[PDB]
Amino acid sequence: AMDKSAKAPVITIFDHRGCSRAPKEYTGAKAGGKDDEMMVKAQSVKIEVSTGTAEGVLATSLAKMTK
Amino acid sequence: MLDAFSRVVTNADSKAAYVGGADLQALKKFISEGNKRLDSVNSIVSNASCIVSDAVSGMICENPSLISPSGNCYTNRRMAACLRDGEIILRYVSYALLSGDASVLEDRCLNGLKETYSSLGVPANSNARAVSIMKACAVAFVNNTASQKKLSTPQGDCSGLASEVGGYFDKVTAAIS
Amino acid sequence: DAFSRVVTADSKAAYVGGADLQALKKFISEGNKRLDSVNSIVSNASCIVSDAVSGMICENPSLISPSGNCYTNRRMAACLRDGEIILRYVSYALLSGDASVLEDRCLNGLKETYSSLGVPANSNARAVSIMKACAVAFVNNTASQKKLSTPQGDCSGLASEVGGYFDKVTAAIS
Amino acid sequence: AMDKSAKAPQITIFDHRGCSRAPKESTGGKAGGQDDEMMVKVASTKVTVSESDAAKKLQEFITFEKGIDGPFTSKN
Ligand SMILES: *C(=C)C1=C(C)C(=O)N/C1=C\c1[nH]c(/C=C2\N=C(C[C@H]3NC(=O)C(C=C)=C3C)C(C)=C2CCC(=O)O)c(CCC(=O)O)c1C
Ligand SMILES: *C(=C)C1=C(C)C(=O)N/C1=C\c1[nH]c(/C=C2\N=C(C[C@H]3NC(=O)C(C=C)=C3C)C(C)=C2CCC(=O)O)c(CCC(=O)O)c1C
Ligand SMILES: *C(=C)C1=C(C)[C@@H](Cc2[nH]c(/C=C3N=C(/C=C4\NC(=O)[C@H](C)[C@H]4[C@@H](*)C)C(C)=C\3CCC(=O)O)c(CCC(=O)O)c2C)NC1=O
Ligand SMILES: *C(=C)C1=C(C)[C@@H](Cc2[nH]c(/C=C3N=C(/C=C4\NC(=O)[C@H](C)[C@H]4[C@@H](*)C)C(C)=C\3CCC(=O)O)c(CCC(=O)O)c2C)NC1=O
Ligand SMILES: *[C@@H](C)[C@H]1/C(=C/C2=NC(=C\c3[nH]c(C[C@H]4NC(=O)C(C=C)=C4C)c(C)c3CCC(=O)O)/C(CCC(=O)O)=C2C)NC(=O)[C@@H]1C
Ligand SMILES: *[C@@H](C)[C@H]1/C(=C/C2=NC(=C\c3[nH]c(C[C@H]4NC(=O)C(C=C)=C4C)c(C)c3CCC(=O)O)/C(CCC(=O)O)=C2C)NC(=O)[C@@H]1C
Ligand SMILES: *[C@H](C)[C@H]1/C(=C/C2=NC(=C\c3[nH]c(C[C@H]4NC(=O)C(C=C)=C4C)c(C)c3CCC(=O)O)/C(CCC(=O)O)=C2C)NC(=O)[C@@H]1C
Ligand SMILES: *[C@H](C)[C@H]1/C(=C/C2=NC(=C\c3[nH]c(C[C@H]4NC(=O)C(C=C)=C4C)c(C)c3CCC(=O)O)/C(CCC(=O)O)=C2C)NC(=O)[C@@H]1C
Ligand SMILES: [Cl-]
Ligand SMILES: [Mg+2]
Ligand SMILES: [Mg+2]
Repeated sequence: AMDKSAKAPVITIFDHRGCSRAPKEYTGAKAGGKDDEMMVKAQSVKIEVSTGTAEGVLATSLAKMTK
Repeated sequence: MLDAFSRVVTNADSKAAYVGGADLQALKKFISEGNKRLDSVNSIVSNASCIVSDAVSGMICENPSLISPSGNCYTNRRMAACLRDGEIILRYVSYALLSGDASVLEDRCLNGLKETYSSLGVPANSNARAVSIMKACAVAFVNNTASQKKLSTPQGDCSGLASEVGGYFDKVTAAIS
Repeated sequence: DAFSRVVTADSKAAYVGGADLQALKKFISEGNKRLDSVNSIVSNASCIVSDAVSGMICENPSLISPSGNCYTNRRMAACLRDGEIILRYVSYALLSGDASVLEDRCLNGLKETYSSLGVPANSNARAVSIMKACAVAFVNNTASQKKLSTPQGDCSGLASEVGGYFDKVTAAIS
Repeated sequence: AMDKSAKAPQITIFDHRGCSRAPKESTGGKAGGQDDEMMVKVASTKVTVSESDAAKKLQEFITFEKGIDGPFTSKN
């Protein structure tokens, strides 16, 4: 069911081939290739939108509308 | 089902889940079109703020009464809730595209959603336009026919994945319209 | 006068419509085109700032490493904020047809502040140059998101003018 | 001088020709034509970005994707 929590799956796709910052978060088995430099992260996050963002969208909308 | 993400999708906990290395190698052969699929998800979620704001502000420029004193986006509170819902929807669509399966979108986002909107008076015609604009954004990011210079990915044809993501947006539209 | 009071003395906003707007357009060059040009930047400001900061970082990811100047939410917020401040002052220079407020209120003293803080000038220059490219395309209506119904004509003069305001920013902070 | 207050001009351009929401905010009377349905507003307001909002932006930026416009210049 839609549970009213305002949570959703936040996905971060980290394709960091060639990156000097070493992987560490994933601790499962290694592939022995470029998959060891790439990762899919997912996390349940409460989705929040700020007052400031809402004010910015309001100002954009007023400026772009005509009639 | 993506078992690594089972707790994520049930909101069982707030712990991050990670799929790299051999688990990622296997994931890309479990789902189809694996590399292109992950590039497609990346191009949508990395642009989420702009997709949602452009969709909501387009919904509004087409129907300005939404931010009149009687409209359902009037006040920062209502605008923020609308932008938040656009993002929740976009993110569940992004998970359908990651997994190649609409189940979590249908079951954890869409089931019961229309009846909530009806009780609140969230206008369905306006909501459908926000969703339609988000869909157009996602299709353009996935099936991006600019030259190699302008793409973050090796050039090729991602029209199939763009059609697939379009179908997930169409499931949202059918559920709430 | 009404805008000057606001941007420097009078706390409340200036609302210039009707006859006052008719008068405003007699004192700025190419008034109608100029207001279209300003709106093309201001109404797209969120994407301009985001794209510029994102591009600065994607060209130099060390900015979000633990030793980078955008590390922590606090610092990233300050950088996003500063991009928006700079864009706002450039947009007001285009509205008013003048660089005086931009120079006095945004640029004078800015480099000294960034030097003391350690805000990296090369990275900052890149954020500004991406914003410049965005603004030129919006003025000429050649960005990927276009305004549909602007009357067709040549705004290359206004695009050159806004480019010069960005160049003042670059010269002041580089 | 740059006064460190984080205040900057805030412009709203309202080309609201034909808009059914009546104008009520001008103070100098009427042009007798379409300027009477348009307005430039200028305020001086503090620019602020919350830490939570900056966290949302970082999660977008860290993946090295882009919008439609521009060349792809990342090496990562
Ligand atoms: C290369 C790009 C980078 C340069 C150059 C640099 O200075 N920083 C670079 C990258 C970078 N990565 C992080 C943070 C995270 N990266 C991952 C993904 C990797 N971890 C893994 O285990 C694998 C594969 C098996 C990866 C690929 C994750 C999960 C994080 C943590 C943050 C998150 O959003 O979850 C940063 C941020 C600062 C830091 O933690 O070093 C940067 C800038
Ligand atoms: C037409 C577009 C609209 C439809 C249809 C609708 O339902 N609302 C529409 C417009 C709209 N306008 C505002 C708010 C403001 N508009 C102005 C500018 C006008 N006022 C003037 O005096 C003149 C010219 C002489 C104008 C042009 C201003 C200053 C405001 C107040 C808000 C602000 O940003 O300062 C709204 C917002 C809700 C409302 O106030 O009615 C809407 C949706
Ligand atoms: C009000 C006058 C009004 C709008 C506001 C605007 C809304 C709108 N937007 C599109 C389509 C797209 N928007 C996109 C968004 C983005 N592209 C980027 O590069 C950034 C990161 C991001 C935020 C701005 C994209 C990719 C698209 C799709 C391509 C395209 O240009 O069409 C539409 C069209 C929707 C449709 O096709 O049904 C609309 C209506 N338009 C307004 O009129
Ligand atoms: C990191 C992987 C990365 C980026 C991020 C990106 C940065 C980049 N962007 C430009 C140029 C433009 N960006 C524009 C922005 C927008 N256009 C829209 O329609 C929306 C609303 C808004 C936000 C996305 C625009 C208009 C331009 C100019 C386009 C043109 O000229 O037609 C550049 C180029 C900067 C330069 O020319 O110096 C770059 C690098 N690229 C990345 O790789
Ligand atoms: C539509 C989506 C795009 C497009 C995509 C292409 N991507 C191609 C190859 C490719 N992409 C990745 C990165 C991907 N794999 C991962 O595991 C992760 C993250 C965890 C990501 C983001 C890889 C590794 C590869 C393969 C190696 C490489 O070529 O770099 C690709 C070419 C191969 C193919 O055709 O299957 C394409 C076409 N291309 C486009 O033009 C649109 C915009
Ligand atoms: C470069 C910026 C553009 C471009 C601009 C043109 N705009 C022209 C005319 C025009 N624009 C407006 C709207 C403007 N005036 C205001 O007072 C306000 C808001 C307060 C705005 C947003 C008006 C009223 C007009 C006059 C015509 C009309 O009645 O609509 C225009 C025509 C020439 C001119 O008037 O000088 C041009 C060229 N055109 C382009 O193709 C680039 C991309
Ligand atoms: C934006 C395109 C809309 C619009 C949206 C509004 N939604 C409001 C309330 C609301 N939305 C949901 C659904 C949301 N919560 C979830 O947990 C999930 C999925 C898992 C979703 C998609 C709920 C449950 C509620 C009520 C509770 C709440 O807001 O947290 C809403 C009213 C907000 C308020 O008055 O506080 C708005 C304005 N409004 C529009 O005009 C367009 C069409
Ligand atoms: C983003 C593209 C940058 C970046 C920027 C940072 N700026 C930081 C602080 C800061 N900025 C200003 C100037 C600002 N305040 C004003 O009043 C005006 C104009 C009227 C402007 C343009 C000041 C005065 C300050 C210091 C006080 C404050 O934070 O408000 C900042 C924080 C540094 C720190 O706390 O360590 C950052 C990160 N950083 C980058 O890496 C890119 C290049
Ligand atoms: Cl676009
Ligand atoms: Mg089912
Ligand atoms: Mg990449």
